[PDB]
Formats: sequence, structure tokens, C-alpha cells
Amino acid sequence: DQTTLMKKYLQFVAALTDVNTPDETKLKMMQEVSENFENVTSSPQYSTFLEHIIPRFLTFLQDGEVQFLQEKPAQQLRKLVLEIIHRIPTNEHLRPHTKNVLSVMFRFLETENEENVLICLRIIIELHKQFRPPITQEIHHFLDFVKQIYKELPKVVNRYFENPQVIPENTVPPPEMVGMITTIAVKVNPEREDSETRTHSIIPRGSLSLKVLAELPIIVVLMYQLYKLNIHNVVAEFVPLIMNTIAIQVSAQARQHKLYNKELYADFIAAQIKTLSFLAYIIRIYQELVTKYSQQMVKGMLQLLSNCPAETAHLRKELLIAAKHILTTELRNQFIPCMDKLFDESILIGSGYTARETLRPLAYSTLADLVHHVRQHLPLSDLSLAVQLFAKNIDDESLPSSIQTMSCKLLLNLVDCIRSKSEQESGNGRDVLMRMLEVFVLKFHTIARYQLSAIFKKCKPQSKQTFQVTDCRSLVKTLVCGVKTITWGITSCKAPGEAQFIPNKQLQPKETQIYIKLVKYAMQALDIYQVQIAGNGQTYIRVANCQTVRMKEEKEVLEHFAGVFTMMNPLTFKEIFQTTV
Amino acid sequence: IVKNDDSWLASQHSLVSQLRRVWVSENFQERHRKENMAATNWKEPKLLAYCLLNYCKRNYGDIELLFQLLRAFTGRFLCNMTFLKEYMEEEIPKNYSIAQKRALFFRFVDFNDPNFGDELKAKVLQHILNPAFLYSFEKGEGEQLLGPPNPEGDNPESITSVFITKVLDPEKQADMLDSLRIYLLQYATLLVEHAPHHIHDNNKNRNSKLRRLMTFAWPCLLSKACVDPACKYSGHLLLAHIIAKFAIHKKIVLQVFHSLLKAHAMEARAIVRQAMAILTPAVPARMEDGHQMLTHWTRKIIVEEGHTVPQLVHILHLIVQHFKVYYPVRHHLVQHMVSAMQRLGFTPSVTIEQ
Repeated sequence: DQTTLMKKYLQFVAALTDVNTPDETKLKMMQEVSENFENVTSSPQYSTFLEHIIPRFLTFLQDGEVQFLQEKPAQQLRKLVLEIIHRIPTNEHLRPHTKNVLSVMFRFLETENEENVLICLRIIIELHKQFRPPITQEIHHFLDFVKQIYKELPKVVNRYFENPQVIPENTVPPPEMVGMITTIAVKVNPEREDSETRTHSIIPRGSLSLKVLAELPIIVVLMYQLYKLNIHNVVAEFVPLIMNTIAIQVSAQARQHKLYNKELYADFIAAQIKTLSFLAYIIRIYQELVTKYSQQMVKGMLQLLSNCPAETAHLRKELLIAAKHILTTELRNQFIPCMDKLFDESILIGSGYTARETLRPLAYSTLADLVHHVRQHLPLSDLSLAVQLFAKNIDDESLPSSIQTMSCKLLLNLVDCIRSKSEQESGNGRDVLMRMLEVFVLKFHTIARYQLSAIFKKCKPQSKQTFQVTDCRSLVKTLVCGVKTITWGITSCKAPGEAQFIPNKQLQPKETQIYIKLVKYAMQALDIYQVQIAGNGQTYIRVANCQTVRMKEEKEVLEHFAGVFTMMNPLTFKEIFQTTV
Repeated sequence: IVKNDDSWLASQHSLVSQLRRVWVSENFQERHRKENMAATNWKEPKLLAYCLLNYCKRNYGDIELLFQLLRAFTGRFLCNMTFLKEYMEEEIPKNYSIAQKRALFFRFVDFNDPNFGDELKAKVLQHILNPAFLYSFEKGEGEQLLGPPNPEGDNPESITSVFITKVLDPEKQADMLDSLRIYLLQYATLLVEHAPHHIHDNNKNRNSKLRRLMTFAWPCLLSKACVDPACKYSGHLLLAHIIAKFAIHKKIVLQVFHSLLKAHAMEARAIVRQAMAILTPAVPARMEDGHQMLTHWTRKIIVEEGHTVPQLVHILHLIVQHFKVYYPVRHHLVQHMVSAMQRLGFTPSVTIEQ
């Protein structure tokens, strides 16, 4: 009888508040209750079931002393009750109890251990997302509690990293001197080497745990989304706290200590990166106040990039996403002086294996957008550094073809900047332009030899391969456009130590050889347009004897390829084409 | 000269010795890694590698100089080293004999050179050892290449014995770089998949080599919070292969399955998918109540979790991929499947992938 089963579960819930019942019996009863919520929610009695259980669960949670040992049956029972509250469906039946549950959870956020606080935060997020209640004083008290945690963070950092404390052996430390869930072993009698052995796990206080600090900013973002008109001025107070938080760095001496904890440092960096994501969300609303504090922000996020652990690829990804969002705003101008460090690939990507394979496209696309927006302010040295990095990106066959095209397009745009800065500096701009042209010619050769041979091998006679063909076409088009731009830059730059510019000049023999190789390789590379892509999925080489090209893209790119040579001095054109014809 | 005469350099031993000296030298690798963009010598490492490769093509016994060529892959030079990769992945498996492949492996084992770090050994396993051994196993030369199927790990001729004892030595494991560990787990996956008989004979009452290989994988099952996900899941992929090949106890299989179910992170999606594709068919084939265990754990994770979307979508992707396996337990899963389908399809702001 489902009614009898529901009454039995109600008796179990009432027995939860009972003092006589053994703890393990309560744990088993609630474990049975947790598994059977699928059956309870079907019946219309689920509403009365909620009206009975939710007040009782809240009462038991309120009455209990805050536990901090993970193996304690009372702590496990409290955690199971909280998880049961989280698992309760969020339909309209939860609405009457929502206010009481939210108030109870908000009071526990001030007071309880990491496990229970994290569960309470999840419950708060779910309830506020689904039901969206109006603003109460508990919300302002939460925002003040978060601000207090942000202010307390340097003390936490000093306590755990800067001045670690040795836990007395065979003793159970208070939770205020552990930074994370730590397991310890205790022998009951210290008088002898042989004694009864017991093991305990200590849960930190929620006000000191960095996992809670990592989880907080998303809740603030959610409540700003729900309560935008009310808490707008309160969020403004977070900005200096956010900047101070991201500015914090653990000293080098602390990391080398005998008591240094790597997982706690990972949690600390995770909290800092979550704070930077919060900043990236609020950057466009509070842009004036962020601008006032931006000078520390540049340092803070450069240091987050330097200090992000190699193993934590997800943290590096979130940091890169937040940086991409921030760089879209005016604040990218502040990075103009420091981009010489930001071009260090170790800073940007690190030495992690997953970071190197997965996140390099994200890193170079973010940096490419930054360079493209900033390019007119970068000096000649920074332009050369960006050229060197993205030139190395052109060749790199581990990167997807989209990233190679993106780097080619970046190098194309730099050419007029490199020209302007070289004319102002009277520097070596023509040399870096020649080096870019060489990198483009070598990419043409690589496409002709490796990529086109594979594409042709994959073809079959008529009557992701599409992606490989479309990206080869796009890369060849970008290479042609970049070669034309680089040629215009070379033909528009004063040479190193030259007296004066002249409106066109016969190229040196080495440059002419490079252009001869360009003709040889690009004429092979432009064969990609022969490979058609039928609607049936067949990729086939078109009939060889056909000069009536039906495609506009091939006509345009072939005319652009000829545009490279038509702007040269007649003697250079003659030397190249006598050999190449 | 090498281009015009392919056979000339194979005899000039002193010249090639000084070419190697330059190639392994610190100043050369620093200068070419830390060039100015306008540096004239950008072709130099390609030309030097081409010469050293030409020497190595005819003199197979000089495995040391072959390994030093992988310094081309540790940097990121601005000249295309694809000809080295092509040679190492294609020509070595095709051309080298079984004895020469064994020499490659045994030189990799005893390579005690202070200047040859873990990343270079990772390059060795990635480009030389694994392709060659994969080609040999595909051709069927596994018995000759591995040598004797020594159940007792002492025999210095048994490739599996020396690999598990010397290479996987627990004392080495501490400072292990993640790339080296990953490619060692890939080599162990080759050994297990192609040559299970050499790893463990089911007739033997006990074998230490299987235990020591599982022990090498096992740190991935530890619940540490700062591990590169590819290393952890590569270890799960090795355990998935071992579980498929060998009659492993239930608790290990269930722990590996549960840990792969909790693996909803984006960073290691492909490796987790490979491991699950291997393991999910294996679970019903392994134990007498495999279908019930599949049901129990899938239901448990879908219910007790899934308040976070990525976990639920991960489990649903796994169900979709292996629906044929889940077919005999369809009736249990289908309710949660349709509920999650409705929720994911109608919750606000559905991404097209969801």
C-alpha cells in the first residue's frame, strides 16, 4: 500500500527528531527514504508529505550542533538530510516551503562545515533559479557575508600558506587549523606503541574553506541577475575586493616549505579564477570603477596566468575565457606595456599536457584579438614578438587549420603596422617582412607537398573530408592575400641603413629566389580548387581540360595571386618569370 | 653533399660525431629556440637533422643518435621537421627488423643520460616505439618481438617482463612527467590488447605482472584533486583494456565504471569515451550480474546526481552510444531517459547540442 509506505516514511521523518533512536538506524531510515522519492512524488499525497517532512527536516537541521568530523554518524545524517532537501523536486509544491528552506540555508552559510555549506549553496542556487522570490534582508546579509569572506581571505592565506601550523601528532586538531578535508589516524592509548587504532576526517569551517569562496561568485551573479534594480550599489563594493583578491600571490618561500599543500593551493587558485570570472561578468556594468582599479587587475591576472597549475586544465580554460571577456573592453589598453610577458607561451598556456593540446586555440585566438585591437600602439619589438609567435603558429601542424588561417590573417594585418613602426624607428621592418614572406612560402610548400597529396589520395572518380577541403581552400586564399600584403609592405619600406626610400626598387637576388619559390609552390597549392564537393558526399577532381571556371572565388584568388607580381619592378618580374614560365 | 650522395655520410663517423655534438649541444638548442625573428640561421636545425637522419638511415645500430633527433620535436622550430616524423612513424616500422625493434626497446630501457629528460623519452615512446610495435603486432610478429612469455618477470629477454619491472618501477613513478606516463600507458595498452598471453596466463594461480601493471595504472583511481585529466583517464583506459582482457574481480571493475561515470569534465571527453566504449560491453561479459550492476550504477548516478546538467548529459551520451548494451535493461532506464529528454529539450536557453 503506497499510502502505508508514505506513512512509514513520515514515521521515519518524525523519528529523525527522536532522541532515543540509534544514529545508525536513522541513517538507514533516511537512506531508504532517499532512494524512494521516485515513488512518493507520483501520488497526490506528496503535497501533504512535503508539508510534513520539510518543517521536520528544517527543525532537525536547526537543532543540531554543527559537526566537523566526516566519519561521525551525525555528520553523515546531516549531509544526507541536506542532500534529500536538494533532491526534492522544484515544482509548485515546493513554493510554500521555499521561504523557510531559503532562510534556514542562509543561516547555515554563516555557521556550518564545508560539505553542508556547499550543499546549502547548491540548494540556494536551485531555489532562486526556479522560483525567483522577491528580495529580502537575508539577501543583503548574504552579500555582507560574502564581502566579509573576501576581507577575511588574506588572513586565511597567511594562516595556511604563509605560516602553516604542525598538527600535534595523535591528536584531533580543531577545524580552524585545517584548510581542507584532512584524514588523520589516532591511537587511543599513547602510553604504548600497540593500542586501539581509530581514524578521523576533519572538515573545515565554511568561513575558512576556499571551496566555498570559489562557489560564492556565481551566486552573487545569479542574485544580481534576479535583483538588478535593488543590489546594484552593493555589488559596487565588491570591485575593490575583487581586485585585491586577484592581486594576492603566495610568496615563493611558502611554496617551498615542508608543510606546503598543493591541493589547497589549487583550491586557492580556483577561488581566484572564479573571482576573475565574476569580474569578467561585472566588467561592463561597473567599467568606471574597474577602470579606476584596472592597474592592479593587469598584474593580478598576469599573475594568475603565471601561477595557474599545469595539472588544472579546467582552471586554465576558465581563466582564458575570463581574460577573453575582459580584453573585449577598453581595459586592453592597460596591457600595452606588459604584452612582452603575455607573449610568453609558458605564461599563456603553461606546460600541462591537456592544456597544450586542448587550450592552445583558445589562447592564441584571445591573444590574436588583443593584438589586432592594440596593434597601432605596440612598438616594433612587440610587433616582432607577435610576428614570431604567430609565424611559429603558421607551420604548426598540431593546431587546427582554422588557427593557422587565423594566424596568417593576423600576420597580414600587422604588415602595415610593421611598416609604419619601421619607418618611424628606421629599424629592421623590411627584414621581418621578408621573414614573414619566407614563412608564407614555406607554408605554401607544406600545403602542396603534404596536404594536397592527402586530399587527392582521398578523391575518387565521379560516377570531414569536406571540412579538410574547405579549410584547405580558406587557408590557400588567406596565404595569397597575406603574400600580396607582405609584398606591398616590402615594396613600401626603407631598408636598414638605407639613405632614402625610392618609389620602387629592384629586389636583391635572394628576395627574387624567394619569389621564384613562391611561384613554384603556390602554383601547386592553387590546385586545391580542382577538388569539387558534390552533394552526394563525393570529392572529385574536375576535368583537367577546362579553362571556363564557374567559381568566383577561384577567379578572385588567382587574380590576387597575379597582383603580387604585377606591382614589382620590371627587372624583378622578368627574372622571376623567365625562370618560372 | 648528402643530397647528391646518399651513401657518403654513413661512413664519415667522426664528422657525424661532431654533427651530433652540435645537435645535442645546449647553446645550439637555446639559440634556435630563442632566436630573433631576423636570425639568418633559421634553416640550420632542419639541415642538421636532415644530415643526421641520412646517417641514421643506413646505420640502424646507432639508436642513440636516432633518439637525439627527437630534440626537433621538444622545441618549436620555425622550420618544418615533418620529414623526421614521417621517417620515424612510417619508415622505421616498415624497414626495421624484429631484432632491431627489440634493440630499440632495450636501448629505451637502459638510456641513462642526464641530458635526456622525460619529455624526450615521451617523444621516443610516441614516435618510435609505439608505431613500430603496433606495426609488428598488426603483422603478427608479436611472439618474436616480445620474446618469451615469461610468467615470472626475471627473464631479461621478455619485453613485457623488463617493461613492467624496470620501466614501471614504483620508485621511478614519483617524479614522472604526465606526458611520459601517458605514453607509457599507451604502450601498456598495446601490450595488453595485442599480447594478453604475455601479460597474464589465466591458468596460473597467481601472476605478479598483472598486479604490477594495475598498480601502475591505479594512481589514476585515487581521488586527488590536481591531476591532469588525460593522465588519469589514460590510466582508466588501460584498466578498461585489462578488465576486458582479464577476469578482474568485481570491485575493481565497479570502481573503474563509477569513476568513468563521474567523468563529465570536458577536458578528457575523448579518453573517457574510449574507456567507456571499451568497458561497457565488457561489464555484462565479465560478471554474472553485469546487467544489474550497469542498471544500478547508471540509475544511481542519474538520480543522486544530475542536478548539474553536465553529469546528466554525460550519462545520457553514454546511454545513447551503447544503447544495444543497455537494451536488456531498457525498462529501468527508459523513465529517466524520457524525463531527462523533456527537461533538456524544454528548459530555457537550450543549446542546439543539448
